[PDB]
Parts: sequence; structure tokens; C-alpha cells
Amino acid sequence: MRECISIHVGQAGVQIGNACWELYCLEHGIQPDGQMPSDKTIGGGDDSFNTFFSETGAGKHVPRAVFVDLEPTVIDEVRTGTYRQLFHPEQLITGKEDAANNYARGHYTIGKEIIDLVLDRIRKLADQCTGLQGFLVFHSFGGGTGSGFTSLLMERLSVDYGKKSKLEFSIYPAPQVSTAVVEPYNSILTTHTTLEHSDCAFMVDNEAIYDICRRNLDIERPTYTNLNRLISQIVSSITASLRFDGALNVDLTEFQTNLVPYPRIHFPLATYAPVISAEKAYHEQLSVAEITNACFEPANQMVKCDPRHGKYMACCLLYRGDVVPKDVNAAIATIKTKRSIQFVDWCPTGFKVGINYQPPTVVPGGDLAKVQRAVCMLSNTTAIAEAWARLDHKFDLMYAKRAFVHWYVGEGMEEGEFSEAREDMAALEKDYEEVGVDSV
Amino acid sequence: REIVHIQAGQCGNQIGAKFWEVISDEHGIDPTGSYHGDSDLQLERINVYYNEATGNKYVPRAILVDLEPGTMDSVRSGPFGQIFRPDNFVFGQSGAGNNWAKGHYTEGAELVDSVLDVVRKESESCDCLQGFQLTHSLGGGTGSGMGTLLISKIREEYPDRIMNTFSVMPSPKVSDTVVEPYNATLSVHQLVENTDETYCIDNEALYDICFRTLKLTTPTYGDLNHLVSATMSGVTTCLRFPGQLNADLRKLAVNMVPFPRLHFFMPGFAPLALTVPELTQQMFDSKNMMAACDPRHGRYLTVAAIFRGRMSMKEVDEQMLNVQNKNSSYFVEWIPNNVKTAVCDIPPRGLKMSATFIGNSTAIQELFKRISEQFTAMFRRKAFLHWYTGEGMDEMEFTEAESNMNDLVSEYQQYQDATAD
Amino acid sequence: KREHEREVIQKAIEENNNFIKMAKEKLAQKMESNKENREAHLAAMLERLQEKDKHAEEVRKNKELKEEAS
Ligand SMILES: Nc1nc2c(ncn2[C@@H]2O[C@H](COP(=O)(O)OP(=O)(O)OP(=O)(O)O)[C@@H](O)[C@H]2O)c(=O)[nH]1
Ligand SMILES: Nc1nc2c(ncn2[C@@H]2O[C@H](COP(=O)(O)OP(=O)(O)O)[C@@H](O)[C@H]2O)c(=O)[nH]1
Ligand SMILES: [Ca+2]
Ligand SMILES: [Mg+2]
Ligand SMILES: [Mg+2]
Repeated sequence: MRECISIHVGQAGVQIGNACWELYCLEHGIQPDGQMPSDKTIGGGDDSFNTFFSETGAGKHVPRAVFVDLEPTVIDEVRTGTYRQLFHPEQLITGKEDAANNYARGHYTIGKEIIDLVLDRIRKLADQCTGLQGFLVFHSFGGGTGSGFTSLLMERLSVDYGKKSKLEFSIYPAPQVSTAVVEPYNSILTTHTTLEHSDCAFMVDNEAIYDICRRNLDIERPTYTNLNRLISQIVSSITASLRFDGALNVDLTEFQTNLVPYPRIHFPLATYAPVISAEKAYHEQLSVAEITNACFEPANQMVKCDPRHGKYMACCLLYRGDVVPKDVNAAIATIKTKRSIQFVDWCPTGFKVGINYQPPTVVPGGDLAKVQRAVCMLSNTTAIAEAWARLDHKFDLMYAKRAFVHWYVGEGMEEGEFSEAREDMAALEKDYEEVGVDSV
Repeated sequence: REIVHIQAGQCGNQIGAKFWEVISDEHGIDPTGSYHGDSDLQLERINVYYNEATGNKYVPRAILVDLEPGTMDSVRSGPFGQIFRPDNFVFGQSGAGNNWAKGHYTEGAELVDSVLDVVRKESESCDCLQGFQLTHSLGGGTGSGMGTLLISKIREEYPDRIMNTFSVMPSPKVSDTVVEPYNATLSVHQLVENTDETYCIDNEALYDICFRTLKLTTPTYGDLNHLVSATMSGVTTCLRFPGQLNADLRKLAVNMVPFPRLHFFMPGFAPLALTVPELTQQMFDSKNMMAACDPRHGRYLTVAAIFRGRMSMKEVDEQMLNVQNKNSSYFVEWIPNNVKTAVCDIPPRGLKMSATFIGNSTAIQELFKRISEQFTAMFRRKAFLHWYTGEGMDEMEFTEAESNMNDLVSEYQQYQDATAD
Repeated sequence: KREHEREVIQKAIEENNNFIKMAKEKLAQKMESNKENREAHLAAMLERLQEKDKHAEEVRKNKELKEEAS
């Protein structure tokens, strides 16, 4: 049983954390006070759910998590909210002044004042682990803390924990819910500085999630709460193999072996199904084949891009709930005979499958129907590079005029770091091009 | 968190007092400083502008400044006159005689240190100071000359805090006359170097709005100030109520100021059936601008829009996208997604819904060009210069101020002409 | 074969330590370079403001010399 420590950084990171931890508590039978009646071993144990939760002698199950933000008002709502008894106060860390949507303030000016306390607090979590597997880091690309403080933290974690695994859930910006004109700057800067310190990063395009909520759940104008509930289901699908046991369960690290062909090519595309309202789910049971088919519909992806116009280097299916391999195999054979699934020539074309038998759960008063079976597809496709292309283009438009650059230079940064970051992005786009070219 | 408010000179104190009355009402604070409101949303961010004293009393974090006692005494008798902190009145006797030099270099210089003592007191007790806002006019002597001096002095002690001004521009249509172009130009010279964000409140525009739109043949300062206060309430709502966008002064500046000198905003308001499509058309129309400039004569570098009241979020998003689509030529192409929108549930007093507009448009040069013209027609004849040399200034400083302001104009033109390709 | 086995694992240790070291030194250089840059920015800002003050004195001294002529 290898522990995983989650770190939630900045508003997006923290609010997604709220949604994820509430959902995990529901999946595991853990109450808002941390009590878990079904757990018979008191004060400790090596059950699957212990990778994510520690236990006190008082029977409280405590998330192996730190929440960090540079201003206090988002975390204050955790401190005073429904799940406030879940966390020890020292796991929730706040400053007095935010990064003002400025990577430089998050990474240097404001961030440097709290970084040591954050690492000290993470260290206390790690000291309670007998075989720490790694970290899961939740953050936005666009915010000043999400971008700059996360980069600083990832650099420091590489120093303090070596090549111990670090996975990200990264919120890629969309204009429907963006709050800063400079988000392209922050995105490129953080992506550049974090690239070498991250083993696997799952990007979540807020526009893809926004459009799924509008279209699939009929939400007129999605809020963060709508987005975050959807995002937590996806995050849960991804971490379920670490949190539950089972015969057909396959560990996330085993998928990772297939998902990462080169250190830099480590951004899987997630697609999730079924996303459906209670009103439409009623009397409409969605078979293994229907949800599997939905995985190859680009409308169901967490990042907007078109895999039909790229090449696959890996395809993984993470099923949960009422699912048996026979039906999975039939469904896959069907997809194979009818879809544009083209692999690069240096990779095998088999889909890697895992099944966790614990069915999905929903939060009370949410938008998603409770279903009997769900699936998250994780693929490594050249198509994901479109997301970088779009962001890099917005960066170029502004940078050619040095618009807003003075806000960064004023906090001590140099133009040199902008061009260095931009060139690393250009090289990344190029890397994704090369892996798709046929072997000579 | 905390903002410190400074009001200087006659105009400064008049629009300042109106500002506190209006927002005190929005926040449910009565004139004695006691809260009697209905919504918890009124108090969530009350600390931005108010100090809490024992007795659950709220005291504006406000400092009142003038080189004569007149307006200040008027304030103390006003409706909310007793709400202010008595120690925060710092008036002299000399007066400034509508002379920037007197406010900036001599008279104002004499009173400035006692003002700083109050600023420092208010600042020291702040959990985490955001920065400052100053209300003043640029046409007189105290607000203009001493106001700019105060900005300089405060920056020296708080170089890492945001400096925001609400600056009332002079106009012959309202004019206290006659050296106003000198005062204004000398002022703008200071604002260009030493503030982070300036709201250009243009008397030329307030007049044309009262006269033409409101149908007031004889507009008083009272009528002008209703416009000013409605605007000021609007552009501070994202600072005063919970929310996501431009929720503090630094985040606003980072969204609004692509180049450090280009920080002069054209504010707008609506209304002056009232649907979302109608609010939207109105807040973007030249007639609703508080600065005498036509945005169809330049391009928008950045925009903030604030909608207030109960309305469809979906409808707002659509109308805002529609405005940009249909008017794409008037938003620079090389700053993507440069228009941000906020919606606050709490409407201003006496309206079901309203919209406030904050624009950084290269068309603001029409305002500076108009001042520059009036400045040069006097300066070329060296008219009234002795009022200024008589306090120790050389012509050089006039020449420099003129130049810096002409440079500002050229810089707006440069970015207006800029292309993505 | 045992000698090769020993070299492989030592090589793995050496590269992990070099990675950590490289990361440590680059962070230190960035934070140092950043601090110096930021302080220089603030210093030039204050030095401009203290010139404004020098010019203000110069102006009042100037009035005092033309009120003596008179
Ligand atoms: N999906 C999702 N996105 C969010 C959420 N909150 C903010 N965002 C997005 O994150 C970006 C803004 O960054 P934030 O996380 O709010 O900023 P921050 O990390 O707190 O950094 P500073 O506020 O500058 O200190 C924008 O793209 C927002 O749309 C959230 O709860 N869910
Ligand atoms: N909008 C508005 N403008 C004013 C008001 N009072 C004065 N002004 C303008 O302010 C300029 C004169 O400066 P003023 O503040 O009165 O002089 P000061 O006391 O030296 O700062 C002129 O352009 C006036 O039209 C007011 O209450 N409202
Ligand atoms: Ca146990
Ligand atoms: Mg934040
Ligand atoms: Mg006057």
C-alpha cells in the first residue's frame, strides 16, 4: 500500500480539491467528521483507501492532502464548511495577499515567503507514510498562484524528494470563465518550468468541460461548481485503481508505462462517459458498448482537439462499476472495425483495459445521473498538441508587442525567461510532430 | 484587503462625500456608522473601505484634505458628515488660488507632512493594504497640485502598493477658469509617471450628458456629481462585493494596463423595457461615456464591464460576445480575450439593473488633445506664467509637461495603428 | 557481470543526484537574479522620487531669491 499525497494550489486547485475529497468520502463511506463505520481496523491499516487517507486512533480518516493558497478566502470556506472536521488545520495553508494573476508574484515575490512552510507541512504528511508513491498536484495554468507557486513547489519537490513521482491535474484556460488577460503568459511560463519536474500531467480544458455541462447536462451557464463536480468524477476514475482493490483492477502506474513514450510526451488526453442528467438516464440503461463508443466522440474529451487528425501512441480504458471483460472486448472489436483510430508505426495497437468493480457515486444535489458503469479513456495522441498551439499563438500575439510584460519585469523577471519558455513550447510542439512521422 | 481613500480640494471633497454616501447606502451603513441592512453580502467585504470601531461602528478609511476650510466644513455638516473620523480632516488656511504651483510646491508642501501622518496612521493598522484612491480635480490648485504631490510622497513610502485616482478633467463648459489647461497639463504630467490607474472623469462629458441627454438647461455641480457618484459606485463594485473578476486594485491593473503609461480609463454607465441587450448597447455608446471621446475614433486595448442586478448570466454572455463580434475592428487583435465581464446581484439605489463600463481606449487621446490645444494657445503667449514663475517654477517644466503629454498621445496612436501581422 | 551490475546502479544514483543538484542550483540562481532585479527596479523608482524632492527644494529656494528683489 503506497501512499499518495495530494497538493491543491490556488483557487482552482483548492475548489477542485473540495469536490474530489467530498466525492472520495462518499465512495468510501466516510462521513464529514472523518468517521468510517465500515472500517474495522482502528487508528491505522493497509487497506486500499489508506493510500489516500490516514487514520487517527480516534477513528478519523484524514486526507493525505495539503491545500495552499496565497490569499485566505477560498481556503477559509473549507475551514468553516461542511468538511471542516476532515482536515487538520495545519493541512490548510494561506497567505494574506494573492499573486494578482502574475506568475512572477506566485513564483518569486509572494510565493517565496510561504514556500518553506508548505514544504514543512508536506514533509509531515510524508513522514506518516511507509512507502510514499508520489504526489498529485492540482492547479490552474492561468492564475498567478496556480502557475507561479506550483512551478516553484514542483522545483522544490524534485530537490527534496528526488525522482519520486509527481502527477498534475492542470486547468487549462477558457475565455468563458477566465479572469485574466495574461493567462497565456502564465500558462507558457508554468508549462516550461514544470516540464522536467512532472512525470504525467492531465490537462483539463475548462472550455471542454463548460461545453459538456451545457450540452450533456443542459446547464445554461455552468459555474465552477458544475465544472468541478464533473472534473472530480474524472479525477476519481483516474485514481480509483489506487483507492480500491480488485481482480481486474490495474494500477495507474501500469497505464503510465504505456502512456509515456518519452519524458516530455507525458500529457494524456482523458475522455469520460457517460455524462448524462437524471432525467435522461431514467429508464435508459447505458451498456458497456454505448459508453465505450462515447469515448471516441471528441465532444466527450477533457481537452478540445481532434484525435481523428492525429496519431495514437497509446489507448487505455479505465472502467468502473458493472463491467465484465467479455462485453468490453466485444465493444472494442466494434470500435476497431468502425473508427479512425490510427497508431504511430512504432507502437502496438492494443487497448489496455482495467476494471474497478465499485460503481460511480454522485454528490447529493449534483447534475449527473447515478449510473451503474462508467469509463475514462486515457490516450496518448499527437492531437493534444493543438492545445499548446492555441495557447502559444495567444502568447505570440501579446508578446510581439510586449503587452503586460512590464508587470512581470517589475516583479524581477526578465524578457529572457519569456523567450526561453516560448522556445521550449515551440520545441514541444515540434516533438509532438516528430513522434507522429513514420519510421525510416 | 484594505483601500485607503484620500480626497483633496473642493471638487475632490465634493465628489468624495457623494461617493461615501452612495456606497454607505449600498452597504447598509447609516450616518452614525451603524449597520442596518438585510443582506450578509453587504458586510462580507466591508473592510475594504471601512474600519470597524467598538460598538460595531463602521468608519470610512478616508482622509479629507484642503488648503481652505470651506468645503470641508460643508462636508462635516452634510448627511454623512459625522461618519468620518474627525482626526482625518487636515485643512490649512493659506488656500491655493487655483494655482497648481501653490498646491504642489509651496502652500501644499507646507501641509503635506500632516496629511502623511494620517495616511500612515490609517495604513499601519491595515491587515494588508491594497493601495490608495484619490479623488480630485485637475483644474484647480489643491486637488490638482497638492493631490499630485501627495501621490508622489505616498509612493515613496509605499512604492509597492497600487495608486488609483479619480481625476476630474476641466472643461470651458463648466469652467472655473482660466489657467485650468496649465493646471490640468501639469497634473497629467504627474499622473503619467506616478499612478497605476486613473479614471478620467470629464466635466465636458458630464455636462453634455446633463444638457443633451438628461435635458437639464442649467446643470449644477450637483447634477454632474450624481453622474460621478453613480460611476464611482459602479467601478468599485468588484472591489466591494464578493466575486471573481477584478476583485482588487492590482488584479484590475494587470487586466487593464498593457503598457505602464497607458493607464487612463474612459468610464461609462447605463442607464442614464430595460433589457440586457439594451444595457449592453448603451454602456458601449459614446453618449454614455464619462470622458468626451468617441470609441469609434480609436481602438480598445482592454475593457471591463460590470453588470448589476438580477438578470440572465447566459444572456449577458451572449450580448457581450455579440458586441465584440459586431464591432471587432474596435478591439486590438493582438490582445486576445481583452474584454472581461462581471455580474453582481446587488443593484445600485433606484435601479433594477445597471451596467458600468471601464475602457482603456486609444480614443482617450481626443481628451488629451483638447487639453493640449488649450494649453498651447495660452503658453505660446506666455499668458499668466507669472503666477507660476512667481512660486519658483521655470518655463522648462511647462515645456516638459507639454511634451510628456504629447508623447502620451503619440503612444496611444502607435498602439491604435499597431497590427497583429 | 557483477562489476557491470554495480556500475548500472551507481550510474542511476549518480544521475538522480546530478538531477537534484542541477535543480537546486538553477533555483538558487533564479531566486538570486530575481531578487536583484526587483530591488534595482524599486531603487530606480525611489531615486526618481528623490530627484522630484530635490527639484522641489530647488524651486522654493528659487522663489526665496526672487522675493528678495523685492
Ligand atoms: N475548473 C475550474 N477552474 C477554475 C476554478 N477557479 C478558477 N479557475 C480557473 O483558473 C484560472 C484563474 O486562476 P485561479 O486558480 O483562480 O488563480 P490563483 O491560483 O488563485 O492565483 P492568484 O489568484 O493570482 O493568486 C482561470 O482560468 C479560471 O477559470 C475552479 O474552481 N474550477
Ligand atoms: N464634477 C465636478 N467638478 C468640480 C466640482 N467642483 C469643482 N469642480 C471642477 O474643478 C475644477 C476647479 O478645481 P477645484 O477642486 O474646485 O479647486 P481646488 O480646491 O484647488 O482643488 C474646475 O474644472 C471645476 O469645474 C464638483 O463638485 N464636481
Ligand atoms: Ca483502518
Ligand atoms: Mg487566487
Ligand atoms: Mg474652485
